[PDB]
Amino acid sequence: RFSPYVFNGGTILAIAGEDFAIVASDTRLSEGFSIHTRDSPKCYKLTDKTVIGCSGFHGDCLTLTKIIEARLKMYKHSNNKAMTTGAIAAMLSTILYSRRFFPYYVYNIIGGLDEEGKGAVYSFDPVGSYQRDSFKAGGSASAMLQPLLDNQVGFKNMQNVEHVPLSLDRAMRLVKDVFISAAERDVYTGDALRICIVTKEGIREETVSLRKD
Amino acid sequence: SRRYDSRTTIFSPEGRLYQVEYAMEAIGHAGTCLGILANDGVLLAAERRNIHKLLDEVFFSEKIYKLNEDMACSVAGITSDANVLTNELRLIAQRYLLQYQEPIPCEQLVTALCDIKQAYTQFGGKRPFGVSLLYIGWDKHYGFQLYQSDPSGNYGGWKATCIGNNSAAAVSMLKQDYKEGEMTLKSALALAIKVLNKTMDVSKLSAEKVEIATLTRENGKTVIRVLKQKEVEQLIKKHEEEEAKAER
Amino acid sequence: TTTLAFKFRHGVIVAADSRATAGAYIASQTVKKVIEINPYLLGTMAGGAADCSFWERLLARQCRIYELRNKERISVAAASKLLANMVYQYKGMGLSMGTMICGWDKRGPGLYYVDSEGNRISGATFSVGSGSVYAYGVMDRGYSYDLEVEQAYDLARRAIYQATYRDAYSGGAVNLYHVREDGWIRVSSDNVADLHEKYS
Amino acid sequence: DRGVNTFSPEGRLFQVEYAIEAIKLGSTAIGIQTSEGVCLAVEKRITSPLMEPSSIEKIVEIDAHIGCAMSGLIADAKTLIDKARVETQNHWFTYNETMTVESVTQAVSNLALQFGEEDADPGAMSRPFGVALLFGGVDEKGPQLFHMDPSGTFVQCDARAIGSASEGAQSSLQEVYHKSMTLKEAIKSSLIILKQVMEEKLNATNIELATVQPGQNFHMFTKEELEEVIKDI
Amino acid sequence: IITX
Amino acid sequence: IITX
Amino acid sequence: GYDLSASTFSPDGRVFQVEYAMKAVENSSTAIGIRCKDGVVFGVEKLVLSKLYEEGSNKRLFNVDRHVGMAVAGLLADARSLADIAREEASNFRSNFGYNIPLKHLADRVAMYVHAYTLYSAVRPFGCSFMLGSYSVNDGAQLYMIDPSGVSYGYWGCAIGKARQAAKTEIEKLQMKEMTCRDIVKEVAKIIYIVHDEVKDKAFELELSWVGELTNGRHEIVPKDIREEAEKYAKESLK
Amino acid sequence: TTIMAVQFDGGVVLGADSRTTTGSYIANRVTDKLTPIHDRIFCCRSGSAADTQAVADAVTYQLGFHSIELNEPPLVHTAASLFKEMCYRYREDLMAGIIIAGWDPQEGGQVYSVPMGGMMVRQSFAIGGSGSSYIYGYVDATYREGMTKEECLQFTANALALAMERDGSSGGVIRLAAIAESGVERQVLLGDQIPKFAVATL
Amino acid sequence: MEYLIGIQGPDYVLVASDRVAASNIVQMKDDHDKMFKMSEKILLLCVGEAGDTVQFAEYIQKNVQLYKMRNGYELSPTAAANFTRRNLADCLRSRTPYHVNLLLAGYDEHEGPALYYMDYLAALAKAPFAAHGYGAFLTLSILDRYYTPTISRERAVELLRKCLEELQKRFILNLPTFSVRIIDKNGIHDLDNISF
Amino acid sequence: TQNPMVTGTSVLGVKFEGGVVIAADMLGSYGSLARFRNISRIMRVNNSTMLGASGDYADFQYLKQVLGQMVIDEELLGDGHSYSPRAIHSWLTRAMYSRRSKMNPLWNTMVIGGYADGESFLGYVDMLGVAYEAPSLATGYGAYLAQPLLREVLEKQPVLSQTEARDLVERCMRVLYYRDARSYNRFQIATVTEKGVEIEGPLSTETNWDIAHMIS
Amino acid sequence: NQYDNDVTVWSPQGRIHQIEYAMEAVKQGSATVGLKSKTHAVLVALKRAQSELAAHQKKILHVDNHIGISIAGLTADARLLCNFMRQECLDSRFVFDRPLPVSRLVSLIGSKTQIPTQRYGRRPYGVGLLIAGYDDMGPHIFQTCPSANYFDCRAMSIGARSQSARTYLERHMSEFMECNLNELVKHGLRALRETLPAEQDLTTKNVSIGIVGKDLEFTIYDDDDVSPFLEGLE
Ligand SMILES: [Cl-]
Ligand SMILES: [Cl-]
Ligand SMILES: [Cl-]
Ligand SMILES: [Cl-]
Ligand SMILES: [Cl-]
Ligand SMILES: [Cl-]
Ligand SMILES: [Cl-]
Ligand SMILES: [Cl-]
Ligand SMILES: [Cl-]
Ligand SMILES: [Cl-]
Ligand SMILES: [Cl-]
Ligand SMILES: [Cl-]
Ligand SMILES: [Cl-]
Ligand SMILES: [Cl-]
Ligand SMILES: [Cl-]
Ligand SMILES: [Cl-]
Ligand SMILES: [Cl-]
Ligand SMILES: [Cl-]
Ligand SMILES: [Cl-]
Ligand SMILES: [K+]
Ligand SMILES: [K+]
Ligand SMILES: [Mg+2]
Ligand SMILES: [Mg+2]
Ligand SMILES: [Mg+2]
Ligand SMILES: [Mg+2]
Repeated sequence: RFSPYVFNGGTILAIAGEDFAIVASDTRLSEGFSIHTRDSPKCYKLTDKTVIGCSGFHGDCLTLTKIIEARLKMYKHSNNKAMTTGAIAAMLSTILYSRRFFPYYVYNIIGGLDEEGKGAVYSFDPVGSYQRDSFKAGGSASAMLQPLLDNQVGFKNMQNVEHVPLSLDRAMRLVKDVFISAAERDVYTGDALRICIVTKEGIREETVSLRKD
Repeated sequence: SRRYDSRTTIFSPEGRLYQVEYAMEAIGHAGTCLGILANDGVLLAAERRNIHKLLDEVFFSEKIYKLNEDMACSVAGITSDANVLTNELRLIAQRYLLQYQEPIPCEQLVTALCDIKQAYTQFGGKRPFGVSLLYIGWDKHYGFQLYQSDPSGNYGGWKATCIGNNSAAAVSMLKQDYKEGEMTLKSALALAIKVLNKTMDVSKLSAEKVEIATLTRENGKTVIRVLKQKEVEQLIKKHEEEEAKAER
Repeated sequence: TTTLAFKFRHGVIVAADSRATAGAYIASQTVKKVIEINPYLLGTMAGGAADCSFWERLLARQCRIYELRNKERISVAAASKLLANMVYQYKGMGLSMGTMICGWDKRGPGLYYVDSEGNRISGATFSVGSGSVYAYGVMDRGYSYDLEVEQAYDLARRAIYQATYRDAYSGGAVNLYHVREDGWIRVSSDNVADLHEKYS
Repeated sequence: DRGVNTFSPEGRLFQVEYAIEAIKLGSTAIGIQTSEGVCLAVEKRITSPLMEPSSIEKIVEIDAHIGCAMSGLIADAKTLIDKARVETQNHWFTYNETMTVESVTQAVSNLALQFGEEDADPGAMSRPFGVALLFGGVDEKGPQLFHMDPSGTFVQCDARAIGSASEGAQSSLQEVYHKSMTLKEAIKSSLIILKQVMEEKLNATNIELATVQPGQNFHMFTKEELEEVIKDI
Repeated sequence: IITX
Repeated sequence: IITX
Repeated sequence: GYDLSASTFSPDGRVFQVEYAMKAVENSSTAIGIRCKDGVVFGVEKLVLSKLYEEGSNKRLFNVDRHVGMAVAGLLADARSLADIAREEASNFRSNFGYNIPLKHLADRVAMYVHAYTLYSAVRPFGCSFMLGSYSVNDGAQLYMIDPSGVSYGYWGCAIGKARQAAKTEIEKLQMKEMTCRDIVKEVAKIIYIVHDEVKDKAFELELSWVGELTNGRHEIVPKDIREEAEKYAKESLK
Repeated sequence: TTIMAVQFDGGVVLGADSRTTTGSYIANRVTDKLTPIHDRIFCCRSGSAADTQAVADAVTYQLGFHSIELNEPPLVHTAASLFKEMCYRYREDLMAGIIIAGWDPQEGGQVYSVPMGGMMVRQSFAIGGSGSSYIYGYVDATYREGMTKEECLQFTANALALAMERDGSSGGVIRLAAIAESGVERQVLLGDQIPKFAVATL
Repeated sequence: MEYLIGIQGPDYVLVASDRVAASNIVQMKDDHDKMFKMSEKILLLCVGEAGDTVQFAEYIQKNVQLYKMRNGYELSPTAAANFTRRNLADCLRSRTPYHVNLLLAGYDEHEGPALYYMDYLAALAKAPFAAHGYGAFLTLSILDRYYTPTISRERAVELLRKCLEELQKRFILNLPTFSVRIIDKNGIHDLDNISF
Repeated sequence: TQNPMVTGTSVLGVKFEGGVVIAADMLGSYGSLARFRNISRIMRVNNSTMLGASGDYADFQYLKQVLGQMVIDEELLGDGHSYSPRAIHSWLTRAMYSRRSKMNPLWNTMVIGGYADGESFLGYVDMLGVAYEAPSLATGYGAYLAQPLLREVLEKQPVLSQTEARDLVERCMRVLYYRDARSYNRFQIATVTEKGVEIEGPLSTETNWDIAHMIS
Repeated sequence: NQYDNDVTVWSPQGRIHQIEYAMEAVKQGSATVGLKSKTHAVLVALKRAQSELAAHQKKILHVDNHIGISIAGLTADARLLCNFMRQECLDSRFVFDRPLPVSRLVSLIGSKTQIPTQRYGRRPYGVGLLIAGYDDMGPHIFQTCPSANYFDCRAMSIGARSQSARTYLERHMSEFMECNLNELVKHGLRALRETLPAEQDLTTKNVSIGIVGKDLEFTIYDDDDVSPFLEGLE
């Protein structure tokens, strides 16, 4: 038994704001007990309005993102407009299901703006189950990240707190904290955090150092 | 290649299918072949074209074919085409028997073949088969039956009919002499010879010149027999004895 | 997952929990398990999430083409059969789908259960999913054809609630729908935490 | 006798040019695009009072936001319409959005020159389609009308007639049309023009009208709604 | 992957 | 099977 | 009408469709190949049909393997397609047998491909003739020529196109067996200028390639500076 | 099986044992594992008898047709390549360990190994088959650069005799062949002609 | 798990089948019908794997109806039974076998009443009575004990009721209700459900 | 390949200022047997790109055949476009992935080294289509033994000179000879710069065995 | 006559009439101009409007970021070929992660379009293309034909009355290599304007422009977006 899969690690995260989206990932690429490289981000630019995060089996991450790139140009050629964030998510669902009986071993989170200019996150399973979310963690350390987000962004289990809108600064401070906390415990998550911020002005990039052990 | 395609499966400007019509001319020149339905059976009587002195006589007939346990046919037209079609008729009959474990009803066998013939007129760019058939048989739905099919893919049920040389003349004679619901196999045999004696007007009628097959029922089982020459000579004798009576 | 539906005098009630899991990990508490096939037909989702979404979205595609070709609403019987025939070709390949097709057509209120094993059956009441056994218990004890509308909404909602209590793999919120003669409506979304407050 | 893909000395495919001549044998159909929607009007051409008028269908729904009016050999139109329907539903399935009018027309038009007699499947198209089509609908670019003919050429049109009396009707359309014209005016205009060019006296049974508007789905006019519009005309 |  |  | 299909002989035993394809070649401008002591040189009279075309457009000299050059005349799209066939044959040869295709074998293979289009109503013959040239230390210099019928022969000197005969009588004056490639380029250029009808069709580009000892068995374009010296030599030789 | 080939200046020497086994029954004690592919190109066969015979018949056909087409003797490197192509392409369906050796006018005497898996590599000398394990040391210590033909024959017969002594799966007679410009010389070393080395009794 | 039973008298065939559709530990339907009308005088009772049972039965059904339409008269029960067998057997070593067990009951103007038994392997056997499912294990000996070829239909309904009572008493499954139908010269008649 | 046969061990690669160096021993192992002791596991692809392969040697020879023919095909056009190292790396990813996805992988792990347009390229591809770039690479046992030394140097000093990169590679090849039971002390070094691709060898490392007398 | 219905029938003068006839399809299309400088490749096209109320036929198509095309001839054949070109470009990016070189794409067109010229019952493509591209070898203008031949051009025009545009382009081609973008488009527009009847002028309703270069992905200007380029034809 040759196995066509191997786990290469990676943690991804997206947050939807009122007028922004964040997509964040660590930069470590692993195999077994080893590090392949410390500088392999998992975020990919799709359009001026849409970014995708991918982790899992790296062979599939590469193949799937190249397929998505080709499908975006084909769409643009047939229809004379860029694919919307929502249309990309709907398409990705069908691409993932096309391999239902030999899946892309990939966890995908799309972050971008929708047609009204608002933050949009869509999260996927490997065979294309998806929905829209306010925020979502995925990949290696998702079980470490998600609960704190449920608590701090969703205001869950909290009494007597005003459910205020999520500012970019606070969203940003959260993204850094959950990854730093994940880096303490998940052996796959480390090296550096890469953050993409999608706004009407475009896509900008912050990077924060994580533990190298 | 368009230059060389004779275009066998297209309409003419009057809505006609010339290859079908031209095939029907071939059949008109072939050996005369009549079929007669009776109360106790069915018969085929046909002109032999294999009549040269030096022929060997090896099969039990020339133009009569057994199709299955309950059916036979006879043919008029291109012999080789008729062999392809009768071999296909046998195959259809066995496919039905395999599937339902009962014999194919007579009309269902005819229809099945006629759909093949029809196809050759509508697609494939091939010449149609140059054959008309008379089918005789028995089944538990309609009993004794006689069918006629031709190259167009068309067919009909008949109480008496004729195909090949001098058909029109033959069907006129049958029109007058045939008694609907009152015929026996013995009176239908007599009529068969009466018709062949007129329609083989080139020249004098002989046993070596015709083939007769009868299909009857004996003890819940279908018997299909080719009459021997001794019997055919005795029937011709009786017809020539009968024309002695015809004035006084 | 727990889902249920039932026919009664005033149409068909359809309810579901909202939980999704990957093993024991709770993946979502906000999944829409009732799918809007057209304005007079709902489909419900239990089993593999991708499998249900995909095949029911394909059912919807097919029902719409039908309507454009035939110039009329597809029947509940025909829609459920399109789904059955689609999935049948895939038996033993690992699809996991348990669905109810709920509508109102020329034969009145309609309700079919259809699944990846090949079952397609019509009936008065159904529950489907890991929690279904818990929902059958309460649903069966409260059901009647002559339920008043608000009583029927309370039964559906309680049956799902009780399933969420016993079954680890059901929870989130109960989402409730009503197929009436002039189309379906969305009647309520209640978080299970808020329902617990209420039922004691 | 020559193959179906033979070019004439003037650089046209004989079969396509002949297929364009078959369009002139069809009934007149009119499409007008306004800022408030597009309308489609078509002469039914009733040949006998025994024929049921509603069983003539020359305007059809493609999707909720797209109608199609046709002229020529109508039987040829069916596979084109079905392709448009299937395409919009595939687009919806895959992308969770409405397909644009332009994109639908483009998809249908890619069928156009796919005939021939030795490249393809055991019996694919032997000849072109003897049909012209007006796709009228609404998408994010606003209300929109496109014309397509048997060549596979398609193009947006502010107004367009097709069929037997289309020269004539097109002349009247250049006269009456303006960019700031309302939908109700465009409706009246196209019936006025159909009245001129029809062999028969126009009434509420021997025409069809349909509209598509930003607000509202594809809508075939009823007998009663046609009678209301016919009063001024 | 995920189940309902 | 048979080898060399 | 006995001349419409390559699957039809005329009553005199000819295949006119192949003959008509050859006429397309003989309408084309002239290409020449000369085998010499240490390689093969090709030259083409490349007619310039517009000043708007780039210097190098419509090449009629091709590399079909690293060691093999192809020189064409006739319908250019047919010739390019034949160049692709040749390329694939050489490629497949190396994959199967693990060494560079011998020229004669490549010529014979492509020729049978050309020949196959001379038998059937289903396809037409190629409207092109081409030369194949190579050099190696083991096999020496070799020059072959294939025509639309699919006939292949080896040559010391060869010409194809409309001034074929005029070219041949100039080539015959060279003692090419004792000459090097560096000398022959100038003589190829010279011949092209002789047979060019400067009144009938005005402006032409000279296209030159070689394969020999000096290129180490690689088929290559003649360098620009050498081409221009050959052009000048040919021009002033004409006087 | 044990097989071996050695290059010398002008030609090659090939050798094999003569044992074919099923389990531990000897189906043929005098097998001929050195098969001619052309006038001056041989293969030595190890592994599956059915596989190596079928493959060798197929290459013989391919090469013979090639050689008539070109009208020249075939290259040894071309024979090796054809073996390589078939053994690599069908590696999951074949059990074949091949040595191709011969002479051509272009490169002289050559030895190529195509082991299981279907790689190809040229070598001064090659050994293969089950028994080859027992002679790596010996041939590593004995091989000299510049051996004459007679020395290559002696070296080959020694090595095979040693392998045959120890490998249950090798045995019988030693078959040798020498291939040079002048042709092919075959022989059998049997019985007392096989080189002898004492069992080391106390 | 599913119960079918057939009893053939001199001029009729009486058939019955349980009305449960089960899934895991629950009954999902209590008014399930396992009988398919092929023609005016033929029922096909079908049980087995989900999907396969309806897909198989309905395919036979449509083909038997198509034969009526092509020919103007119906297949005999025997011919329909052999048609059904041919299909099952042809599919048995295919990519698409059908895991179904069947009875075919019918009346023919000339041969009289007939009952046919078929398992998923496509062995076909004619029988005076027969049953399918685990319940058959408890009920076939009751039929052997009391059946005679002359049995009247009143008494066949009684014999059937003894079998169904035995399932109430002794069978571990909850099969509370049964479809009952009978076929004779005048076609297919619905009798009252037998319930507990 | 379901079951590899003759196999090669680690390939090392490291970027330096103006180029890339890669190293690989010259051994084809057949299980534990050191069977073919003079094989190159490095390929000059074109003037700017070289390739080194671990894993099944017959699969490497197939990739050499295919890739060599692609470069010839392209050179024939004489059009001024060449495959960059990055493009060769992309092609290789696709081919490996594609063979993986048919359940019939090419059983290799590879290191592409290159120099083009002033930039050093170093990239990894495995049999599953896992691919990335990095300043140093090491396949097989080199991942465990060589890469820790490489990355420790590269952190203290990211930009190495050519001779610094060469000495570091020799040190790593020593360690592998000491600790990988499938290694061999006969290797090649291949370097790509502005000037093209040089392959040096056969090379050997010095070894120390003083520790043999440090047991009592 | 007997030599002009089949693309497989050589005439007795060594011509193929079906190919020549296919070329007429492009001669009767509306005019388009292609030209280049050191840094940019421009396409300029006249859009034929069927009626006064019709939009105006699209004549310029995006192929990839680095390639766009102008069409003349049968629209349906233009799309089929454009789709072929799009696919070859995607394949090249999928496999090699870099743009398909323009000369290589053009070779593929030639190879592809030649095939049906040699097989019975097939036909030439009834379309000619001007191809604008930018790659490692700079800007390119290519021209493709129904005959499957293709040309590497300094500039070119095809379609009706294109001989006038060709003559203008010859007159000024020595200026092109050193032109800024604005000048280069100005030149393209002037050439196109020669093809028009003396009455008629270039307008925003009838001109389409396509531009690719060193700093610029292939971009199409229509309707109000051409206004800047038309103003200052001074
Ligand atoms: Cl029989
Ligand atoms: Cl029979
Ligand atoms: Cl919810
Ligand atoms: Cl449908
Ligand atoms: Cl049901
Ligand atoms: Cl579930
Ligand atoms: Cl029109
Ligand atoms: Cl010539
Ligand atoms: Cl052997
Ligand atoms: Cl071996
Ligand atoms: Cl081996
Ligand atoms: Cl062995
Ligand atoms: Cl032995
Ligand atoms: Cl070695
Ligand atoms: Cl190399
Ligand atoms: Cl045009
Ligand atoms: Cl056109
Ligand atoms: Cl041309
Ligand atoms: Cl032109
Ligand atoms: K960590
Ligand atoms: K031994
Ligand atoms: Mg660590
Ligand atoms: Mg729970
Ligand atoms: Mg084997
Ligand atoms: Mg199955």
